[PDB]
Formats: sequence, C-alpha cells, structure tokens
Amino acid sequence: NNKSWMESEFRVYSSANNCTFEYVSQPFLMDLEGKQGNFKNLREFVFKN
Amino acid sequence: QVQLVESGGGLVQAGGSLRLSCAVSGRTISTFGMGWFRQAPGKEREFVATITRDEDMLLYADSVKGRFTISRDTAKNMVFLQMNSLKIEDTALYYCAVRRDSSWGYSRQSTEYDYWGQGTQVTVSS
Amino acid sequence: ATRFASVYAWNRKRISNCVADYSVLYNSASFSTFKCYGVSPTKLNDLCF
Repeated sequence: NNKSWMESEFRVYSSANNCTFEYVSQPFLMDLEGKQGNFKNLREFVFKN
Repeated sequence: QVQLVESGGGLVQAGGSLRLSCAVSGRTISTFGMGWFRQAPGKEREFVATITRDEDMLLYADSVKGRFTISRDTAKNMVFLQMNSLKIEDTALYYCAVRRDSSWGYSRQSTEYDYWGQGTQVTVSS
Repeated sequence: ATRFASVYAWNRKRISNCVADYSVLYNSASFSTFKCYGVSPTKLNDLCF
C-alpha cells in the first residue's frame, strides 16, 4: 500500500519486566533498500565487560 | 534519668531582645538535634526555630524568618537562642525539645520530638 | 506529581544514571522536615550509592 520498505514484525522478545537501565539515541531514518552485489560497508565492534 | 530544663523567657519590652536557653540530661546536643516550639492557649504546638544536628545551617519560622540567632556549645550541653525584632503577636508559651533519635538532618513540623521541655512562657509588651 | 495519594497507595520508582540535586533539596525551604539516617546531609552530598 505504501510501496516502500517498512518494519512490521518484532520478535526480539515477548516480555519486558523489572526495568533497570534505559538508553536511546536521537531518532533517525535508515535506508532499507534491498541492495545487491558486493558489500560497501564494513562495521567492526568489540564488546567487553 | 532523662530530663530537660529551660531558662530565659518572661516579659520583654516590644522591640527589645530576649535570650532562651535550655539543657538536657542523659543526651548530648551533637548526637540529637534540638528544636524549639511555641504554643498559645487553645491551640496546638507549632514550630519557631531549630538548629541542624550537623550545625551547618539553621531554620527560622516564616514569621521570624532571618531574625534570631542560635548557637550551641558541646563542652557544656547548652543551647543559645537570641530573639530580635520581637512583636506583640510573638507572645506564646515556648518549649525546648530534642528530636526522637540521633538521625542527621532536621525536623521542624510533626511531633517528631519525643521529649519536651518545661514550656517556659515568653511575653512581649509595649 | 499530581497523583499523590494516601499511604495505602504505595509506590516505588527506580532512578538510574542521573546527576541529582542533593544540595538544592537540602537547602529548599518548602520541605517541612528533612531528617536523614546513616549519613549527614553534608556528607550525603559527597558520598553516594
């Protein structure tokens, strides 16, 4: 109907209880086009605790 | 034995100065905060002024805001309370009381003071 | 808050990751009684949990 990529499903979790910490960045808009070919972006992350 | 004594008070000419002092037996001013209350006939005791337990700062009532001066001496267990700019309406029966517990901070409202003083009366006339 | 109710309406909120105003609350004159246990208000500002 909108003829555009959209998000309509969210199965990350089914419940959320006992909130302790919250954090979020400024709202933005990220392209969701179905690009094909090679990867033009490389993102590296390191996590430590 | 735990008992409180009061001094000062009485009749003072309007616009003069009055000194209120009291002592406590079995307790020390440093551990337990000290506060003062004043009452009139047919009315419930209310607050006038007090000194914080830590001694950093002190609270005055709205009617006598920024008028009195309170000092304490830990070496003799006594309290100083000077009165200035007294008015006719200031007349009432004053009490010297000690907070219920040795908790820090201050408490001016509510009946948090378990032990009360002799209730010495202060009168202002012109 | 305008939801203040009697004692029977107990409540509990968890506050995390904020810079408080202990000094402002202590020196505020609106609050009738500020009696605190275990730590002096002056030392309460420097120390925390």
